[PDB]
Amino acid sequence: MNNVLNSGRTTICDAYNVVAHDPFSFEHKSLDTIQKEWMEWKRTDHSLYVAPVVGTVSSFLLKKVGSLIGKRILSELWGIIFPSGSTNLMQDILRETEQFLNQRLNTDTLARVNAELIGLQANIREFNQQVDNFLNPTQNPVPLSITSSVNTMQQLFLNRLPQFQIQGYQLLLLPLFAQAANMHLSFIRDVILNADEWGISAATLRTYRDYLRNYTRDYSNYCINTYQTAFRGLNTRLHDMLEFRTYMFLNVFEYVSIWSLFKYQSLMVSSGANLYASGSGPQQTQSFTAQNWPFLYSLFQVNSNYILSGISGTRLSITFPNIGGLPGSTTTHSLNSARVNYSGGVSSGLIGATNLNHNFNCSTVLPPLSTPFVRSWLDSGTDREGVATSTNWQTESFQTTLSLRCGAFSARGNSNYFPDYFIRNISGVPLVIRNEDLTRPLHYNQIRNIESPSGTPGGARAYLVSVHNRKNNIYAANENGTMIHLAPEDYTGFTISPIHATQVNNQTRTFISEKFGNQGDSLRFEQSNTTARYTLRGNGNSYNLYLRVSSIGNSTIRVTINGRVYTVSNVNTTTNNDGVNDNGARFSDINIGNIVASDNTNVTLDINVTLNSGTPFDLMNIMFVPTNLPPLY
Repeated sequence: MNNVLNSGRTTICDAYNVVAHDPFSFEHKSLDTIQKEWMEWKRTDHSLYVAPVVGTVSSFLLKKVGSLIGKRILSELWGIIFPSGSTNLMQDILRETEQFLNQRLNTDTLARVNAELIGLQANIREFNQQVDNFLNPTQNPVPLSITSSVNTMQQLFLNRLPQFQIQGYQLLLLPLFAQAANMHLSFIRDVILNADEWGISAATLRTYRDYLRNYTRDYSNYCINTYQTAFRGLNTRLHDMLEFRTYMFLNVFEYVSIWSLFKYQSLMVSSGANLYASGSGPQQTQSFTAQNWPFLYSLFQVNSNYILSGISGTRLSITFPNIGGLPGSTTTHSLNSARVNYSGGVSSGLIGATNLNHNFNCSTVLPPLSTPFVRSWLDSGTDREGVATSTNWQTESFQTTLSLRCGAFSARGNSNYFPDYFIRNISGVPLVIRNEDLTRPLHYNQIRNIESPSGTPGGARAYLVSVHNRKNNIYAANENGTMIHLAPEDYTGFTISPIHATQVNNQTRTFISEKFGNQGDSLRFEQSNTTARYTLRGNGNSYNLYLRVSSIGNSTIRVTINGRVYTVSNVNTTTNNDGVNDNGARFSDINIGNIVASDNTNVTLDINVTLNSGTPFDLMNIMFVPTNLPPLY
């Protein structure tokens, strides 16, 4: 079979109602539809005070880069972020950010920011109108002033952006700055891709190519540094730590991740960074700091390259009679143990108690790729009634594209879901994670049981985490249970997350490393001669294979595909990089060579890395680009 990759728990609903799933639903969706979905999401779902427009803009940028037709971004972008010239969406982003962070700008900055929003909107509209008017006279003369309009707009961007980086409020203004950075970088890209059409000189063109790279670097690093500084000061419960990340990833890093890809055209970003959700409620009490994060995300991405089928676990419903003279009773619905299941018979490590038999299995009854999970309920809580009757409850429930729902207990509380995002993985944590675990991050697909310290388990508790990602172009499950990537139907480029491998050796020495502007995390090889295999469903087109990597030292890359072996020696991004410092990595796009994505064929891509210097190697992105579309720089 194909996308109808099978798995299931029991609940019926027949194929004649959800038998077909579109692996390119996002790409096949119009922007208006996407905008409506985000608006509806805002109205009815658990937004994190996130302004829905951020979702529309990111989706919009993804589509511009994903299609050669997206030569001009600024005009339409302006129409989305400044609807009919209104600054209300930007004003709301700031205000919802203030509410989310519980931080407020002083009166002076507020006033200046507002004036800058008005000016930005005006200046940008003026530029686009001048361009249009020039190409099709219908107003003011505006001679060969396009180059003149470009020079003015550019300087105006440089004068305004800094106002969204005010010391004392850098994190609070980060979402706004990201939107403004979107406008400036989009502007620069427009000049480049419309150079001939706008009468741009060769000298100006060359300068703007450097602008795209240099400003992407400055803006990217600024965003990453601002967020990292704030993240290091965190000390909060899991739910809040994850939401802080989600809020910033949706408002800021989705953009940072697309900026360094503006240099490409007709490149379908098949997936981006994950969004992790955990439950709210009084039960999940452990507090975490940034030092604990590496462990947490290394755990949440276990078996990320496999196809999620469902979970098994131990749910208990105990209602002991109330004694001591009091009336009523006390009930507790809990999930004491859990384990996530995947295609190929693979499972994650146990979560919670390791000495209990599971009494239930929750999965996508139908094929896991046909009706994947998209929404989860993870909140806990306590209900009280009568005089002394109480009920402690957990949810740990999931629902598929088909309204099929399953889990430990009835759904209630906040549900976790994001438009065009699928729950591609599930994880969880026990009531208390031992410091011994927090101090030792898991390696790639490491299977380790995460249970409460002795004197706390026996029955313990399991609190699940849903992993949301846009990833959808999955042809089917490979024979080993992993993802087979589906190439675009037409001659469009596409990416493959290094995390979605068919298989990787030296797994104990290979780790997933967090990234902020890499459309997902990277794969760090710490052992020389490690090979990562990827499998994709070709479309018969030829592409130039580019590997986005970071190597603070020398390394050798050996790529085997189509019976061809490409060797790139002396790979070192210490100083020869695009300038972006992403959590220590300094990426560079290595042109491996021309490859053929054999039609209706499962093509294997083997990436072997030699760690000459002994220093780790970061495999950050795999991108196939149309051979006749070289990068802008």
